[PDB]
Amino acid sequence: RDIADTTDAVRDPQTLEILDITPCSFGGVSVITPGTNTSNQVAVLYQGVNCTEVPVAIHADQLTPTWRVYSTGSNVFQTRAGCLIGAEYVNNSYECDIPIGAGICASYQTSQSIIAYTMSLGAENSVAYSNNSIAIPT
Amino acid sequence: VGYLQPRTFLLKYNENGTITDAVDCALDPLSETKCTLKSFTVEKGIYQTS
Amino acid sequence: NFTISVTTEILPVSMTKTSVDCTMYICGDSTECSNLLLQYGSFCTQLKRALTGIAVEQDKNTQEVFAQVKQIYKTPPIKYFGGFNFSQILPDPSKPSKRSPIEDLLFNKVTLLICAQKFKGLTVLPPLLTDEMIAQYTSALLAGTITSGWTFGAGPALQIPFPMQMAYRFNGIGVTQNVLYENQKLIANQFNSAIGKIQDSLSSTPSALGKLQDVVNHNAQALNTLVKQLSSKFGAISSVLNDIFSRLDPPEAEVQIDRLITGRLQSLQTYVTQQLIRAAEIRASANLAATKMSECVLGQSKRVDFCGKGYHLMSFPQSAPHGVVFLHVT
Amino acid sequence: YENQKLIANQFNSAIGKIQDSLSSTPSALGKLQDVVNHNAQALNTLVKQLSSKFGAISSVLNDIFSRLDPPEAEVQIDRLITGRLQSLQTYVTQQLIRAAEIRASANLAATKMSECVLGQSKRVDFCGKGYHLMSFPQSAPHGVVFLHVTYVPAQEKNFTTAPAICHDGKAHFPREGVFVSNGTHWFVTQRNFYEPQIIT
Ligand SMILES: *[C@@H]1O[C@H](CO)[C@@H](O[C@@H]2O[C@H](CO)[C@@H](O[C@@H]3O[C@H](CO)[C@@H](O)[C@H](O)[C@@H]3O)[C@H](O)[C@H]2NC(C)=O)[C@H](O)[C@H]1NC(C)=O
Ligand SMILES: *[C@@H]1O[C@H](CO)[C@@H](O[C@@H]2O[C@H](CO)[C@@H](O)[C@H](O)[C@H]2NC(C)=O)[C@H](O)[C@H]1NC(C)=O
Ligand SMILES: *[C@@H]1O[C@H](CO)[C@@H](O[C@@H]2O[C@H](CO)[C@@H](O)[C@H](O)[C@H]2NC(C)=O)[C@H](O)[C@H]1NC(C)=O
Ligand SMILES: *[C@@H]1O[C@H](CO)[C@@H](O[C@@H]2O[C@H](CO)[C@@H](O)[C@H](O)[C@H]2NC(C)=O)[C@H](O)[C@H]1NC(C)=O
Ligand SMILES: *[C@@H]1O[C@H](CO)[C@@H](O[C@@H]2O[C@H](CO)[C@@H](O)[C@H](O)[C@H]2NC(C)=O)[C@H](O)[C@H]1NC(C)=O
Ligand SMILES: *[C@@H]1O[C@H](CO)[C@@H](O)[C@H](O)[C@H]1NC(C)=O
Ligand SMILES: *[C@@H]1O[C@H](CO)[C@@H](O)[C@H](O)[C@H]1NC(C)=O
Ligand SMILES: *[C@@H]1O[C@H](CO)[C@@H](O)[C@H](O)[C@H]1NC(C)=O
Ligand SMILES: *[C@@H]1O[C@H](CO)[C@@H](O)[C@H](O)[C@H]1NC(C)=O
Ligand SMILES: *[C@@H]1O[C@H](CO)[C@@H](O)[C@H](O)[C@H]1NC(C)=O
Repeated sequence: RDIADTTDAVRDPQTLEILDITPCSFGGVSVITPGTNTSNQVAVLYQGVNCTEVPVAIHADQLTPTWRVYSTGSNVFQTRAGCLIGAEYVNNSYECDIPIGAGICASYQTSQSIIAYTMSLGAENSVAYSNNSIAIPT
Repeated sequence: VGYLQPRTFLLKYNENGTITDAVDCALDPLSETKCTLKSFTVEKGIYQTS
Repeated sequence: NFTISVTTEILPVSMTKTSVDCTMYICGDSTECSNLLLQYGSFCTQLKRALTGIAVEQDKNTQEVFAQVKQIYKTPPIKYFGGFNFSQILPDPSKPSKRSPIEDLLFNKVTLLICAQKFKGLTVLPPLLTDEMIAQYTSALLAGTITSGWTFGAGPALQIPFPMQMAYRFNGIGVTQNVLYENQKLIANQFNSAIGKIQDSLSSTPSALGKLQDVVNHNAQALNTLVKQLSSKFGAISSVLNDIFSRLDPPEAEVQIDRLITGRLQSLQTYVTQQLIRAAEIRASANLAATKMSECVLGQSKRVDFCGKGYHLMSFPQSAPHGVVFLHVT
Repeated sequence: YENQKLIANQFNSAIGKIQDSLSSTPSALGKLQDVVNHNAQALNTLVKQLSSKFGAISSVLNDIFSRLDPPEAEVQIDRLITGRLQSLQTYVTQQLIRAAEIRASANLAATKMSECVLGQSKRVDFCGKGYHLMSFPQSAPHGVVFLHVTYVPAQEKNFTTAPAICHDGKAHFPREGVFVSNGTHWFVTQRNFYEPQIIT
């Protein structure tokens, strides 16, 4: 048992090898959509799961979601909040539009598709500091 | 010929009570997002579903 | 004569986000309950909505405290600011995490399998701003208040020499600027000595970070007593749901588990209601920390005993686990 | 005064852009929109919570006396008289939570009217970005709206400065200003605006 007093380790009655019990994978499903006034394609985030555990169940009558063709969708991308299915990772950074988590913010860019990227905090600037130079507005 | 099974739908009524539109709640994630938001128009953002 | 004293001040900003789903906490892996659980209506949509709102606003608290500048400034390579030593607060590029020597202590003295042993329908969402961009915002605040002073908080950043920015900070106190220049070797030596004691006193008193220690203690322990009530009997025969159906008849069980479906629901309602109390305390403290950052850091405050005990000169923010730490120079 | 024709023309263009700014983005009044939406959507679930059986045989109590007897009705109505009882306590408790959030915001707006409107605030970023000049309140449905007239410096020019000058063997510090040089000569000027003056 553990702190929460849950059965998480058992010994098999045949042989003396020990077994570990971890529960079945569960998590919420979050959609990443633009407006329906805009295009109707969405991206789906499975919260807090390893992403090798979702594409085993591309079958019929096997999960709480019923769709099957979307699991064979666009490129998956393991973030720190599960993997995002239906949106592609893009290297350069922009401002946040639809927040996802751990810096990932998806948006609708250019044909057009839902892309995911790391947040850009702002424009990088270097103040011209000197020990004898001042700047005064005119 | 088609087969009926227990399914949950969202039906849009007009001012005269006719079924002008409907959306399934289990077809694709956009439809169940519309079904759990109780609206045929979904604004831009993130939404938690089943 | 005078002395220059640096006094730290620790404020919570956000708490850990969380999300509870409807059926898996109450009667998970039980298809005979989910049809019976529909007999309550808005029992759990309300709970989900409240917890999602507590979470959305946990990202607004961090956004409105740190992200106050639209431009990420950076420090110049020349690290001679008038003889004042700022090595403890500017980031250390040699470390893989771009954090100051002082932020490295603060991220080691706060402790959170603990978050992962609550997996009974409980999901801890990650924050939107990750840890290495909150400290990037703090470095942007420090790179502006040294090179530009208060001018970055009210318009374009207008560069100025630091020994001269401190003359205008002295003019707001009530002393003229001639006392700073005739004593700058003494003032620069006294400031670095005072900022060296912050690195020692933070790792001396254990409960210095008790303001951030109990915001993670209260959330984890209330999470602990939330899953501790799944073993609660609530006057039934067995706390496990499946043994009630097999070892008891169909008519009696539905009413027999009806007090196990509202006793366990009132345990979830108590957790949600307690979170709205705790979120309001943090939101009242995040708006206080935003007031500290917008006034003590982005300017010189004339408010007595607001940005430190004494005559406030200029303050520095430091990132912290689920909070912010201010370094008030008085 | 030497720039009042420019300043008054600059102010009128700014206050005309406010009406176009509010009427454009929809999220402009969202602060007030989610106030009335949270009240309406909490009344809707409270109305819909009496449509649920709460573990009883029906959602209406008049039917459960016609098709069921008196001695065990008490236990049947008790399961429904406590479901709507806990639903009303849940609605009241969320109303006290929202009232504390509103009163903390009405105390801020009373502070904004007392300080930004009835005076000039030296608290930076309290009454808008930039140096505060004055504020104008406007009414709104279940709220108040301010118009913070501020002062944003622009068109900065680089300069070379000195802490002090020494002329007769003794240091000279500026009284209210800063010593600057345009490359050749030394001038004293205001900190927040450039007007060069002869060192006197
Ligand atoms: C820095 O500022 C000073 C002060 O304005 C500048 O000195 C001024 O320079 C202008 C022309 O460069 C002079 O105007 C003309 O000077 C001639 C000299 O014979 C005179 O005959 C004309 O009638 C006219 O006045 C001006 O006199 C001079 N100011 C003084 C007090 O002598 C200086 O050039 C600036 N340096 C820069 C911009 O690099
Ligand atoms: C009964 O238990 C014994 C041990 O407690 C099991 O015996 C082992 O079986 C495995 C494979 O079946 C062998 O590799 C080991 O060498 C056996 N150990 C011993 C000590 O005999 C046995 O399999 C169990 N089941 C039955 C049906 O006898
Ligand atoms: C104000 O106090 C400081 C702190 O004691 C004084 O600095 C010391 O001065 C003595 C002699 O003047 C030196 O021996 C010490 O080494 C100084 N301290 C340090 C840390 O360097 C300062 O002199 C005082 N000012 C006046 C005007 O007396
Ligand atoms: C700023 O303070 C730091 C911290 O004391 C100084 O780093 C020390 O420098 C001395 C001499 O170079 C070394 O003996 C110490 O080991 C250093 N300490 C650490 C933690 O690295 C730094 O030199 C100071 N910089 C200035 C410009 O005064
Ligand atoms: C005054 O102007 C700018 C700052 O406003 C100084 O720096 C120049 O501008 C940017 C700032 O980093 C750099 O990319 C340029 O390369 C800088 N120019 C030079 C020549 O270094 C500028 O140096 C200042 N000029 C004077 C005459 O004081
Ligand atoms: C829908 O999108 C069009 C542009 O594609 C825009 O002009 C219009 O205002 C939008 N309407 C709503 C209600 O968002
Ligand atoms: C997810 O699975 C991959 C491959 O099985 C593994 O390398 C990785 O460590 C896993 N991540 C977690 C958080 O368990
Ligand atoms: C994008 O980034 C990854 C890793 O950050 C890198 O391997 C890849 O080459 C990059 N692609 C481009 C086109 O720069
Ligand atoms: C500015 O600092 C550098 C390096 O410390 C020094 O060489 C230079 O003389 C300083 N400038 C002035 C005006 O003191
Ligand atoms: C609904 O009924 C009114 C009343 O005659 C009619 O004017 C309107 O066109 C009808 N709307 C429909 C059929 O969509």
